[PDB]
Amino acid sequence: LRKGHQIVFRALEMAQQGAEAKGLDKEHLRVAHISCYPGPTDKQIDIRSKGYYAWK
Amino acid sequence: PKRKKNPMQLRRKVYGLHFKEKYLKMEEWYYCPLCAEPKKPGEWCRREDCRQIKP
Amino acid sequence: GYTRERTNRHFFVARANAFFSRLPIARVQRSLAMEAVREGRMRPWKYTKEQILGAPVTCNFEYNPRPVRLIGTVMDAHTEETSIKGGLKVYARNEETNMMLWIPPGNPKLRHEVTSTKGSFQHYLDERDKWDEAWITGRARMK
Amino acid sequence: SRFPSQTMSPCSHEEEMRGYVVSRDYPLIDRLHCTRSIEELVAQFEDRPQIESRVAALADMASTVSFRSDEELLRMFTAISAPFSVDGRGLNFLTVKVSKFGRPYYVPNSLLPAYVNLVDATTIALVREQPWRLSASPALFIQVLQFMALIKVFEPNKWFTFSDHAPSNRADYRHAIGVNHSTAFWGTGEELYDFMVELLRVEDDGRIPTMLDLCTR
Amino acid sequence: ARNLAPGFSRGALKHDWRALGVYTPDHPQVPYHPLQTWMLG
Amino acid sequence: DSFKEHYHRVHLPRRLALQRYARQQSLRNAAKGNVKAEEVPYKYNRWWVNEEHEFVHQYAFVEDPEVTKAKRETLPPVTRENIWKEPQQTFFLPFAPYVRVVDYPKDPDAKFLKPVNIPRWKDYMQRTKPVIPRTWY
Amino acid sequence: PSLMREKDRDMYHCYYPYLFDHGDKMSLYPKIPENPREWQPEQLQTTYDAIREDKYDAFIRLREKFPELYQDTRAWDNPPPFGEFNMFYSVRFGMVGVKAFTCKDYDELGNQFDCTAFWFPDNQVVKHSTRNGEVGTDKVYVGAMNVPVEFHKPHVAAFYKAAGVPVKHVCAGFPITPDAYAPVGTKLDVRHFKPGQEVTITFQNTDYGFRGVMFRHGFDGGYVWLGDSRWQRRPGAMGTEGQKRIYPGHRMAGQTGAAAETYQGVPVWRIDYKNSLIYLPTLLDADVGTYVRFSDTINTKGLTLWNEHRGLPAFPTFIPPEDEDLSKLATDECQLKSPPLYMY
Amino acid sequence: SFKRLPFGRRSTSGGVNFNKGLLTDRERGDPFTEPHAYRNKKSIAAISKVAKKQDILLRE
Amino acid sequence: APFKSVLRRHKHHPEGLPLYNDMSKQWLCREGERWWLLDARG
Amino acid sequence: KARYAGIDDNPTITYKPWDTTEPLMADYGWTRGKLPKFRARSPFHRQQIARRMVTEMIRKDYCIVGGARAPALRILADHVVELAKAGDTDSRQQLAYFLHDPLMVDKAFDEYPRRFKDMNAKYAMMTRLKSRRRTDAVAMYFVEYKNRDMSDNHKGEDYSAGPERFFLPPRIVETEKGIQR
Amino acid sequence: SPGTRRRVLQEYALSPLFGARVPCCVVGTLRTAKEIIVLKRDIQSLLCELMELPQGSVTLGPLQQLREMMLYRHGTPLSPRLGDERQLNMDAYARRPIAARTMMDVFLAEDMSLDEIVNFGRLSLGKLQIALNNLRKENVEPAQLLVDRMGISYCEIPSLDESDYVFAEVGGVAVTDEEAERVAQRWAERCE
Amino acid sequence: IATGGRVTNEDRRWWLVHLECAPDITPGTFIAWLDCCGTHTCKKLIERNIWTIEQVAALDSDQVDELKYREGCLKMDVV
RNA sequence: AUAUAUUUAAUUUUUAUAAUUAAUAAUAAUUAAUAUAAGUACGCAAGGAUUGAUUAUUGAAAAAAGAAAGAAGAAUAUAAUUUA
RNA sequence: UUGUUAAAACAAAUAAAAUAAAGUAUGAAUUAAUAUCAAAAUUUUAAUAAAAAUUAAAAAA
Ligand SMILES: [Mg+2]
Ligand SMILES: [Zn+2]
Repeated sequence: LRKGHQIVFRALEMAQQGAEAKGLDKEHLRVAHISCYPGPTDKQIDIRSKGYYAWK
Repeated sequence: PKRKKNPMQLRRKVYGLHFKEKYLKMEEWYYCPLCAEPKKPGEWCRREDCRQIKP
Repeated sequence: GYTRERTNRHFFVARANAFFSRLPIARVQRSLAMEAVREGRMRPWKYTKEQILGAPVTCNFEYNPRPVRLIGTVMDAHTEETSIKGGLKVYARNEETNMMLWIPPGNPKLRHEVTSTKGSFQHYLDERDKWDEAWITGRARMK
Repeated sequence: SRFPSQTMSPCSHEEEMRGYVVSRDYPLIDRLHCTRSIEELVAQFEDRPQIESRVAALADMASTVSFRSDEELLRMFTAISAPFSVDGRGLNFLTVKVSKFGRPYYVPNSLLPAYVNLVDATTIALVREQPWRLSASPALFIQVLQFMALIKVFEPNKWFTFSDHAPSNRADYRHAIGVNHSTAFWGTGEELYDFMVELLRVEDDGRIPTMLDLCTR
Repeated sequence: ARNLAPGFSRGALKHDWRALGVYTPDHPQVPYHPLQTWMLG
Repeated sequence: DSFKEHYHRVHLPRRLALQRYARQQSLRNAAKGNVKAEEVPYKYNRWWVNEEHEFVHQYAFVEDPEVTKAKRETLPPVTRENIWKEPQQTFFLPFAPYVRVVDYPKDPDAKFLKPVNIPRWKDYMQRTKPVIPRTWY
Repeated sequence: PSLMREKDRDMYHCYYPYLFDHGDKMSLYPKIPENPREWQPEQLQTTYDAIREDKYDAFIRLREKFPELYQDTRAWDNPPPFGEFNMFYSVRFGMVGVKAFTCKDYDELGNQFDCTAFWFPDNQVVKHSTRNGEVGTDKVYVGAMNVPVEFHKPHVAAFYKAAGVPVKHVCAGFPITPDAYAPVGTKLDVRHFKPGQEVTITFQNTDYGFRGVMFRHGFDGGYVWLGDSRWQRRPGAMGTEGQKRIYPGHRMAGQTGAAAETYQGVPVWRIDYKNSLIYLPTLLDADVGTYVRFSDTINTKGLTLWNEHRGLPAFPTFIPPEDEDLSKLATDECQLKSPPLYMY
Repeated sequence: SFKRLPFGRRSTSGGVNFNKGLLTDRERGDPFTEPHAYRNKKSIAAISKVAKKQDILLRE
Repeated sequence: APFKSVLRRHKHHPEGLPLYNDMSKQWLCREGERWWLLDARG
Repeated sequence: KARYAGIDDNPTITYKPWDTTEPLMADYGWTRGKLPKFRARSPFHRQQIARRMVTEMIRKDYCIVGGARAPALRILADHVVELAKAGDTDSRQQLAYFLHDPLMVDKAFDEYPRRFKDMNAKYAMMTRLKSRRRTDAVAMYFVEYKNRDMSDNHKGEDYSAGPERFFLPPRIVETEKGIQR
Repeated sequence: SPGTRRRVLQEYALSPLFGARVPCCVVGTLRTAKEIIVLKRDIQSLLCELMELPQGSVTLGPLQQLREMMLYRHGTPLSPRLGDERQLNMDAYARRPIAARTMMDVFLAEDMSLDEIVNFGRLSLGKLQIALNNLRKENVEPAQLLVDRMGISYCEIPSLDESDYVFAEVGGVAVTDEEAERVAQRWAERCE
Repeated sequence: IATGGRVTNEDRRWWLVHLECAPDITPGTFIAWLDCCGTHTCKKLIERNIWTIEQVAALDSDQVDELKYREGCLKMDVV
C-alpha cells in the first residue's frame, strides 16, 4: 500500500517485458540491483484560507 | 537550542521496532485457488465463487 | 528510576469467558433465591411493574426495644420475579416528614409486605406529585 | 456386575488410544503413565521427525526411563544421539529471533526443555533411586557419559548462542528485575557428573577397583 | 469449525499433536494420518 | 551495572559451585555403596530467659528427604469429617475473659467474696500471649 | 518480638537443663580437652558437679513421674516429627479460581455484604519445582481450566505432554514447605478452603488504556511536588540547592489498570462444593473471567491463621471420602456458611 | 495494530465483561419511573413517551 | 574509522553481561595464567 | 447511561423480542455491548448515514462499504429482516419511518418473509474484499443477503462484475435467464 | 395473613412433582433434527418392537439438538455426546469423536417402577451396543433397523435428577412429619 | 426462566412455588402468561389454534417438535 | 507570551512458571489512644493510678522466553443458540 | 458554587458523562559550532558553569 511500491511494480512490469523481448526466461528472473538517486524538483507556492502563502 | 543532527542520529530510528515493522516487512501470501492471484489469508475476492466459498 | 505498569503474564491475561458455559450461573442465582425463601428472609413475588406500582406497603425494621414500622406507597419495583437482586422503591410520609426508601429483599431484620398486589395509578401519581413538590420545596429553601 | 452409562461407538484396532494407563487411585490422582516399548518409541522418533513427535517420544522415554533395562537404555541413547554433532553446538534449537530490544535474542523450541527433562529424569533414576546400576553395568556408564559429552551440557551458553562471534549468556546471567529466571542456572547434569566422578574415586577408598575391574581396557 | 483443524495445535499443519500422549479426559481427538507433501510444501 | 550488581553477577555462579562442592561431600557417602542422608544434631537448648526476665523460644525445623519422597509418592489420608465441616472461628477469643459477674458471692458488690478461679482485669488485659511453659496457642 | 542477644545463650539463662554436645552423647559438662596441654591455666575441668547432677536428676524424676503437671515441658525432648502440620512452619499451596459473578448477601445481625463468587473449574497439582535443591526454594504449580489440545500453543502443549497431567488452561505456582507436597495429578476440591478463613487473592484489574493525570491519581495528580533541597530556617547565611532534574516517581499520565493487583486478608463468606464456588464480601476491580489465584494468609495482628483456637486446616489438601457423590448430592445441601462477623 | 498499541486497550477474551448478577435492562424493564425520565424537559422523546405512558396507564 | 555500535548489551537485556573468564577477545590472554593462594589471616 | 428507548409506548399483549432496543436505533459505541461507530460528524449524521445505507441495501440487495460501516449495516439488515418476519402494522410503520423509500419498505415486506422463512439469525453476509479504497487505503466489505436464488425478486443474477451501464439491470447467469422481475 | 400465606407456600412446597417423568434410555443420532423429524414416528414402533412391549407404550419426548460448539466442553448438558466414556476406556488418553448431535428421551408407562425402568434401560443399552458392533463388523431385528435405516448411533442411561430438594423449613418454620403427611394426604385426595 | 437445554426439577419447583404468587391465574388464561412466550412463539400457537394453557399442555411431542424446528419457536419446549 | 536537549510517566502486543541480587535498618520511629481497664492506689474532702489486647492505618514495598500488515468483536457482550 | 429577584427564573464559571478533530496520501516554517555528546553525586576554578578534577556507571525505539 505504498506509492513507491506501485511505481516499482510498474518498473518491474516494464523490465520484465524488456527482458522477454531480449530473450531471457521468465521463471529464472531475479532483481540484482535496485537503487534510486535524486532527480528533478519543482517548487509550488499556494494561498490558503484567509490569505497565507505556503511553500512546497 | 535545536541544532543540526549528524548522520548517526538520523540512523538511530531504524534500530527501533517501530520503523522495521512499518516500512520494511514482507507478506505471507499464496495463490487464490479460484482466481490464481496472490491473496492474503483473510481477505477475499468479489467474484461469486470467492464469496460463497472462501478460497 | 523505572517501573512497569502492565503485565503480559499468561496466567493474568488468559480469560475464561468461553468456558463460562459449563457453569449453571442462573441456576446458582435461583438456588440462592430459593434458599433465602426457605429461610424466610424473603417471600417469592410475581408481579409486573405497572401492577405493583402504586400499591400500599408496610415495612417493619426489627430493632430492640421497639421495631420501627413504616407504611408507604410503592413507587418502583426493580424486579418482576424473585431473585437475589430484588429492589423496591417505597415512599412514606410521617407527620410533616417525607421519605423515599429503597428496600432490598432478603434482609432478615427487615420485613416488608405489600398489602395488595393490585395498585392504583391515580394514587401513585398523587404520591409522585407530593414527593416532587416536597423535593422542589426543599431545594428552593436550601438554595 | 455393573453396566455402563452409555454406548461405546465402534472403532478400528489401529485407531485405538492404547499405550497409556491412569494411576492406581484414579478418583484422586489421574496421572497418566506410558507403557510403550522402547522399540516403538525409537521407531516413532526415527519415522516421524517432526518436533512434536520428537518431544512426545522424549517425554515418553523420560517417563519410562525408570523401570527399563540396560540394553533398552543403550538403544534409547544411541537413537537419541543421532541428530547431534560435536563440531556444532550441542543442544541448540533456536527457532525464533526476537529483535524487540536493540540487538536480537533467540528463543528455542520445546526440544531443549524436552532434552533437559530427559537428562533430569535419567539423573533421578540412576542417582537417587537406583545408585547401583552404573557400578553394575560399565557399558551404560560409558554410554551415558558419551551422550552427555555429545550434547554440550556443561556449557549451556552454546544452547542459546546463534553465532560464535557473539556468545550468549542466557544461562550464566540473571538479574533480580526479572530477566532470565526460568532459563538461568540450570542444574542439568551436575549431580550426575558428580556421582560419576565419585564412583571413579571410590577405588582409592576401597583399595580394589570394582568399576575398573568390571570394565575393559 | 472451518478454521479449527482437528488434532493440530491452533490450526497449524506443521504442529501435529494427534495420536500422542496428550492426555485429554473430556475432549476428543482424531487418529493419525500422514499428511501429504502438497499440504505442507 | 552497580557495584553490588556486578559483585552478585560474578559471585552467584561461584556460590552455586561452592554449594555443589558442599553436596559432593554428601555424595561421597552414597558413592561408596552406603547411601546415608545428612544428620543434624538436635539442640535441646532453645528455651531461654532473656535479660528482662521473660521467656523466649527458638524454632528449629528439619526436613527429611525420605518423608519428602513419601509425601511426593503416596497420597495423603482422608480429611477428617469434623475438620472440614466445622467452620473456622472468626474472632479470636481472649486468653482471659472478664465476666464481671459471679453467682457464688451473696453480695455481688463484695470484692472479697468473688472466687479466685475467675481471671482478673490485669490478666484480661496483659495476657495476650501463651504462658511461659506452653509455647503454642 | 523480644530481643535476645546470642551472647545471652549461656547456661545461666537457659530455662531447661543446658546440655553440652560432647561428641555423640549429650553431657552436662563442657568437653574436657583430650590433650592435657590445651588446658587453660584458669579453666576448671569439671567432671562431676553435684549441683547440676541434682538439678537434672530432680527435673527428670518430676518429668517422668508427673506427666500431667509437666506436660508443657515435654517439648524439650521428643519434638514433633517432620510431616505433621506445624503452626509456624507448614504453608500449603492455594488454588486458581475464575471470577464468576457478583451478588449480595445478609448476615443474621442485619449487615449487607456485596459479595463476589469465584469458580474453581478443575484444580489439579501439575508440577513440582525446586531450584538446585536449597531450603525453602521449592514450589508447587497448580493448573486449572482443562482445555482441548487444539487450544494451547505448541510450546505449552509440549510441556503438558511432558508432564502427563491433563492439559490445563492456566498454571500458577505457589511457594510451599516440603511437608505440604501432593502427588502430580492430584485433584484439589474447593473444600480445601474453610469459610472462616482469611485468603490473599491476586488478579489483573480491568484495562482503561491511556488516561489523564487527573483520572489516574484523582485529586493527587494535580499537585505533585517534592523538594529535598536545603533551605535556611533562619536568616543567618545564604545557601541552597537547585532542583535541576525531576525526581523519579513523578505522577504523570500513562497506562492505567491492566496490572497485577493483590488483596491481602479477605475472609471467605460461603463455599459451594458442588459447583466449586467461593464467595468473598469484597468487590473486585477485575473483569469477568480473570483467572484469580487464592492463597492462605500467613498471619494477621501478630496471630497465626491456623491454630487450635480458630481451627485446623485440611493439611495437606482436602480429600473427599469415598462414599460421597456430588452428583447424587443436591445443590442446597452443598452450602457452607462462615460464622457471623460484624465490621462497622 | 502496532502504532495504536501503547494507547488502545488490549484483551484476549474480545472485550466480554458480562455479569449475570448485576441488574440488566430487561430486568429493570421501564425507566420512566426514574425522576430524570419524567422530568427531562430537554428530550422530546422522554417527554412524549412518558406522557403517552401515563395516559395509557390512567386510561387502562 | 573505528565505530562502537550504540546497540550494546544491557543489564535488563535478556542476552545479559558476559564473563571475561569465558570470553575470547583479542586483548585477553589465557596461556600464561598461574594460580596463587593467598591466606588473609591477620 | 440510561436509554429512553426503554420507555415503551402502545405496549402489546406479548413482550417484544428485544424489549430494550428500538431495534433500528443501535446506540453506537465501542464497548462490545454496542455497535461499532463509523466515523461521522455527529450522532445524528451517523444515524442518517446508517439510514441511507440500509435503504440502499434493501433497494439493490448488496452494498460495498468501507471501514466500520459494514458491521453496522449487517446488524441493521438483520434487524430489518426481523421486522419483516414479524410483519406487524406497527413494525411496518416503524420501518417506513426509518427508511427513505416507502417503495423499498414494501419491497422488503413483500420479499423477505418468503426469503427467510427457513432461517433463524445471521441473515445478511459480509465478505471482506482484498481490494482497498484508493483514496483512504481502507478495507472494503461486500454485504449481501444470503438466500438470493431460493425466493426473491433477484434470482440468478451475477455480481462478479457490474453491467455495461450503471442504469442497466444487473448481469444474469445463463442458467436463470428466463425468470422475470 | 402471613400465617396462611406461609401455609399455602408450604403446601405448594410439599406438593408432589407434577409433569415429571424419568426416561428409560435417551437415544441419540448424528443426523440433524430437521431430518429426524420425518422418521421420529417410526422410532416409536421400532423401540416398541425392541423392548418387546405392547404397541403404543414407548413415548418419545421433545426432540433436542445439542448445540454445536467450536470449543468443546463436557459439563454442559447441551454438549454433543461422545462415542467414548471414561468408565468405558479409562486407559485412553482422550475420547472418541462425536457420536450424537440429535437427542430424544424415551419413556414407558407411568405405572412402571424404577427397577423395571432401569432394567429396560440396561436391556436397550446392551442391544444397541451389540447392534453397533454388528454394524461395524458387517459394513431384520429392530436394533439393526434403527441402526441402519434411522442412523441411530448413541444410547445413554441418564442419572436420577437429584436437583430436587426436600423442604425441611418453609418460611422460617420447620416442617413436622405430621404436617408433611397431612399435606401429602391432601394432595392424594385432590389427585383422586 | 433461563434453564437451557433441559428443564430440571429445580425449575419445576420454581414454577410450583411461583404459582402461589398469582391468585387470578386460571387454566383458561391466554398463552402469553407462560414464561418464555414471545411474539413469534405465541403466534405459531395461535395459528395452530392454541389459546389456552390446557391446550398448550395437551400439545403433543411431535407437534412441539414441529413448532420448534419447522416453525422457528426457540423456547417452545420450555413453554 | 514557539515545536528543543537532560530528566521523568508509560508502551515494545497470551511469557505455562515472580522476586535466593540494586529499593543497604523502619511505610510510621513494630504502633496505638479507646469503652472494659478503675466509682479503684493516690488524696481530710474535692477529686484522682500506672497500663496494654478486641474497636483503627499496621501484607510495608519492583510479575522482562516462541514465528505479528483484518475489528485482540465476525461486533445487536452466547466462542457459532437449529440456520436454504 | 456564587450573585439578583419572588413566595421558581436569570447570568458567570469551571471539575465529572457525551460529541468530535485519522493509523491514509500531500507536505512546509522557527532553529541549526560540534565530537555515534559529558546518566548522576562530590569538590573546585574570575558571574547559570553543561570549564576542570574525584567517585560512580549511564542500553535501543
Ligand atoms: Mg507476544
Ligand atoms: Zn479469488
